[PDB]
Amino acid sequence: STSDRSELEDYIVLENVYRMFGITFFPLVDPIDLKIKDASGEIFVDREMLGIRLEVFSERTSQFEKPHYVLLKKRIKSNSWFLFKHTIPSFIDVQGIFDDTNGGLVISHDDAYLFAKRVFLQLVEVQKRRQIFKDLEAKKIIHDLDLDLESSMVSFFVKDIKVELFVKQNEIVSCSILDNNKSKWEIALLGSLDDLELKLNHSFA
Amino acid sequence: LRLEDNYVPTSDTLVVFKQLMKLPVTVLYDLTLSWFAKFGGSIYLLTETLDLLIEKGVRRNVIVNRILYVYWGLNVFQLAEIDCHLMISKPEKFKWLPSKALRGDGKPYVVKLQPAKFIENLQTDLAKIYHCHVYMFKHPSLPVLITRIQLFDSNPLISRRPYYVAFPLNSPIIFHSVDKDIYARLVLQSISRTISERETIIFKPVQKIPVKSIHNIMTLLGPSRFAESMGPWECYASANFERSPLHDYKKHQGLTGKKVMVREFDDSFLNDEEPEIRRLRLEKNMIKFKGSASRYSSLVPIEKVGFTLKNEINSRIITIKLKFNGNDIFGGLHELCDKNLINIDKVPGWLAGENGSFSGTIMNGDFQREQ
Amino acid sequence: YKFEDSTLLKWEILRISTNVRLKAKQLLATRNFQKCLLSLYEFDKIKSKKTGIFQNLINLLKRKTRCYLMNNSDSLIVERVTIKLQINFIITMPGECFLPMSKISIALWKGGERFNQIDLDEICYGLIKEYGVKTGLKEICNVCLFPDM
Amino acid sequence: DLTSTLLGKDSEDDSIRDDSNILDIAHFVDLMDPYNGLLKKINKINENLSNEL
Amino acid sequence: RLQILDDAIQEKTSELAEFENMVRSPSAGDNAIPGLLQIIQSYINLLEEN
Amino acid sequence: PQMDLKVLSEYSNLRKDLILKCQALQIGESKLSDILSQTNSINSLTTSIKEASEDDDISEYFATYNGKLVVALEEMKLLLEEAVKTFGNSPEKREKIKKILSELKK
Amino acid sequence: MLNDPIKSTADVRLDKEEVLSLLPSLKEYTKKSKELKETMGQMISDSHEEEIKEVFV
Repeated sequence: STSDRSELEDYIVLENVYRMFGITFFPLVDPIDLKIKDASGEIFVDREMLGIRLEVFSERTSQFEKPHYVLLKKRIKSNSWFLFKHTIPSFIDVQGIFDDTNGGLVISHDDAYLFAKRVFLQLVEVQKRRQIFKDLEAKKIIHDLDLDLESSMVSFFVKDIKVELFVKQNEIVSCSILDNNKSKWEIALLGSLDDLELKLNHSFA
Repeated sequence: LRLEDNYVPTSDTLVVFKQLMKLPVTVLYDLTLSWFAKFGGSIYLLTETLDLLIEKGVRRNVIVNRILYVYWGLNVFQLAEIDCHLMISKPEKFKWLPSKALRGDGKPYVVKLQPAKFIENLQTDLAKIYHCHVYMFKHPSLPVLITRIQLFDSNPLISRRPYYVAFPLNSPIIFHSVDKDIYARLVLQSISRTISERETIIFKPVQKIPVKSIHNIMTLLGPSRFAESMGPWECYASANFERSPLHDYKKHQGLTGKKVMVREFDDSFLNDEEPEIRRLRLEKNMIKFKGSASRYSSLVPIEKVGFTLKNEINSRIITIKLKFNGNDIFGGLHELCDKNLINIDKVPGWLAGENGSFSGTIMNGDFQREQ
Repeated sequence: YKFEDSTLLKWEILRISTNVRLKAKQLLATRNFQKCLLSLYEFDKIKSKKTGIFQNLINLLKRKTRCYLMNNSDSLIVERVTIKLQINFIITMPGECFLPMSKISIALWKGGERFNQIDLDEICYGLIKEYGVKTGLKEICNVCLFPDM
Repeated sequence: DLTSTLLGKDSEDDSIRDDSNILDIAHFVDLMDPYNGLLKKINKINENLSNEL
Repeated sequence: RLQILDDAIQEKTSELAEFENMVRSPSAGDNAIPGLLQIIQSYINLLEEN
Repeated sequence: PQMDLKVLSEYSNLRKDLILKCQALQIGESKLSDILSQTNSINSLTTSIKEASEDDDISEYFATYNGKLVVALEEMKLLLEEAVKTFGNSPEKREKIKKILSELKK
Repeated sequence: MLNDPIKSTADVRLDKEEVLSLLPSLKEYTKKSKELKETMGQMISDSHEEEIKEVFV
């Protein structure tokens, strides 16, 4: 098994270059419903299962993070998937998004791919929201800070002022300055998230 | 009439002695320093007195007489700090009960609260009804917020049982301590009114059976990767089976291959040596009841579980009602399977341990919880 | 690769078929290749869906009135009697969300001059919101016909 | 109101919001492309015609 | 907020005004356009002959 | 909502003013996003031609654009004349026409 | 990404003159866009892009 070993190595590196995309559909089987048809001794699967492998790639550490998995199981009497056992943390709402896609019923594979892409966009948004504040810390423009699990509410320090931020999807909505120039500085930093990185050098120069 | 920290209640001294005797010496030193920095009574001159006392290796009794007889109850804030540090120290004494936070159509609402402005709002909402005092800190290990809500009554002020409400940081599930009196409903309803501030939130309870510790309820129903898998799917909550695509291919499960055992599918269990096969059988039981590979207890100990299996044979709804009990249910079930009493080929997923601490029915092969 | 302590150090581009190269020129400087692969795949999917929608509309409107495409494929203009209808479909690659978001706007002409844009934007927004994409455009060309109702 | 004002009984003079400039910019940048363009379209044809015989 | 939005719009329209002078080319290319059209007609005749 | 009637008129005037404020805010935000996309496309074009030329002669590129196009179509007309007076076949000429169609089509 | 309409004002119409005077730089952007489209159309009509696009296929 040498030529087959090289063929399997090419298969594994092809699995790797497909897995670098981020949204892959790995096959799966639940080991309880492996029923035997008793016609020839062979084994057929009763209820099909299809596993989604979400995988967000970071940029600061330049490595792949821990991949989150979603598992879908076909219902027994409807030919539509229902969300069996997902691993996404609960601040990203998963069941409501699965009810929202295609009116609740998911039949084809690309219909599941749309749901996987929506959850993927949410995860990459959370990851970039964490990364931009972590690199603002690593550039030493800000002092010690605290992050939430989703990086939607953070509180950092500047040279004099304690600043609280409540940020929505990749753009800042509510700010807080605490320690008539304070209101101007408050509304000035509002906006995008890289605009915060630009405007912090506008007031700390 | 919202009571501030400088007010002192009227409680028995010996029960505070019994509570403060359940703490080590360094947390007592930190408590004395913080209380003397905030309140004082009877600067740095009295600090070296305790610095020399802890250097000599004194017992806890003389230092607890020191703290109870330089302040002589202490105040409401000191009692809150004592009880909350006791909660941090021994977590096995309490009993939590989870509850979701719904709004509008039914979509869940993340709380995203801030510890500063929430406390005065909760206190000014509660003070229009009873005498109250709140206290909120952050757990040092787990990323949650524990809020201790204490209430009083007038026959000076007779204290009540302290009510705890544990907020996780980014989850729509809020734990509260198990009670059913009218004060518990008042505190939970007041929190449900004051946490919102933009659009109204309601608290539908997701469970009826209490669970023991805060690490257990955090791993079960907080923001975590183990929040839904919890059973034979525990491998996907830790990802110990795959590596990144930037890893080596020589150390890959596709290339190395895992040692497996041929399953049996005929009824060859009711008719009843080779230690490699014995080790593989124990590995099979470890796979089915847990993740990949003490030694019987699961990740989370579950107290009480009641199932219901409503199958359907020849258009007849045939119900059975399983009920369980004990300290850790699925660990004891894995132990009973380990003694070759339960055929692991026919153990379904809901019995195996998945959707843990959820006592619900089954209608045609898919679990659903109970209200 | 780093191939142990798994890290990407260097990645670059060898050669591109010169069809999206100017559009990819802005996106391929972000140094995040996952966004690059997913944005290229989503661009291919969105462009195939757009040319399918326009082929459907031309195959359903080539009988009664005239039709012709425009700049590359980004907008479609039909005419009648005269009265002209212009529908726009612009695919914007991201730069300085990260998926290539599309834009749909319509514009009318009564022969004399262009109509107001606010009411047409509100009407096409509500009609796409209520019917859809493959059905909303058929309804909007049926209401810009207006021979009977 | 639209079906009334079409047949029985609009105009545009000021633009607070429009779409008639970004596609003109797009047509300009595909005309002036040094990568695919239209001038580079001819530059591949005569290279192919030189390789045709 | 409207003032800082107007400042950003003024900055972007000054960038657009700086770009707009790089594209103006006053030339007599209408005769060159007529020569291009005549050569296109000759190429169309040679293609129709092919 | 909407409503000493002079201060009531002043309140309704201020309400209409703030409604116009948030209306103009939304309009300006959407228009600023459109302008930012337009100038991003313009910056992509200018950086592409600066990478292609590598001589900082963008104005000379635009001014001599019609000259490059006219010498290109002159070479194209000479190549068409050479293909008309040199090949004179039915398979090679049709293959050259199909190659020209596949090149100038898309 | 649709052309999103303006938020509901409860019977307060979109007075375009008042909000246009509120953002006076938009007229400058309008005349700059008119000059840019004029110059680009002059560049397009000289290049015979539609002519060579229609004579070929």
